[PDB]
Amino acid sequence: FNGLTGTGVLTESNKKFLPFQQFGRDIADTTDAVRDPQTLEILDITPCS
Amino acid sequence: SETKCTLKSFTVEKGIYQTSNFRVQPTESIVRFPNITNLCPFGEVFNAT
Amino acid sequence: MYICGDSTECSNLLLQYGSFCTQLNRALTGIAVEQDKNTQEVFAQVKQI
Ligand SMILES: *[C@@H]1O[C@H](CO)[C@@H](O[C@@H]2O[C@H](CO)[C@@H](O[C@@H]3O[C@H](CO)[C@@H](O)[C@H](O)[C@@H]3O)[C@H](O)[C@H]2NC(C)=O)[C@H](O)[C@H]1NC(C)=O
Ligand SMILES: *[C@@H]1O[C@H](CO)[C@@H](O)[C@H](O)[C@H]1NC(C)=O
Repeated sequence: FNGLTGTGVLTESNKKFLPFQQFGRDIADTTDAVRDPQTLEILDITPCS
Repeated sequence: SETKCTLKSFTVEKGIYQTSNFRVQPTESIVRFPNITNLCPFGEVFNAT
Repeated sequence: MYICGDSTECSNLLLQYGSFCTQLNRALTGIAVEQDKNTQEVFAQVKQI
């Protein structure tokens, strides 16, 4: 997603991303959500394995 | 067999063993870029006089 | 998952450090079993309810 390379399952999320907010991070500074550039819906990431 | 490989032994005692992941996670790839379509100015940078 | 989360290249690189994840997992499992043993020794003195 727009250079945000990452392996993991993408699933629809219930987050409340503000319009300016784009990525969405967590405590460990690891991207756990992305706002899709095509559709403004957000998708959270769960690692596989 | 996963448990046996985790312990590096061919015999396994009785109990609970937390097993390491010897499995194949990934399936495919997805690339979602913005739709912007116009060539970048490069002839005026490299081919300029 | 902590060091080289769902990255096969990083897992292959981590395999060159030997049995380091195994040692940490063994220590943590021992600590957890010790906690269970602590609770059992403190409370399960008499086995007549
Ligand atoms: C600066 O000007 C040069 C002039 O040499 C440009 O080089 C030319 O670039 C075009 C477009 O890529 C080349 O055409 C292509 O070449 C091959 C032929 O085998 C193939 O990929 C395509 O079928 C197409 O015809 C052209 O050959 C090439 N000319 C030379 C002499 O190498 C260059 O693109 C301009 N821009 C920059 C940023 O350098
Ligand atoms: C590009 O166009 C698509 C529809 O074709 C739209 O959903 C998407 O948001 C656009 N992407 C941009 C403007 O980055």
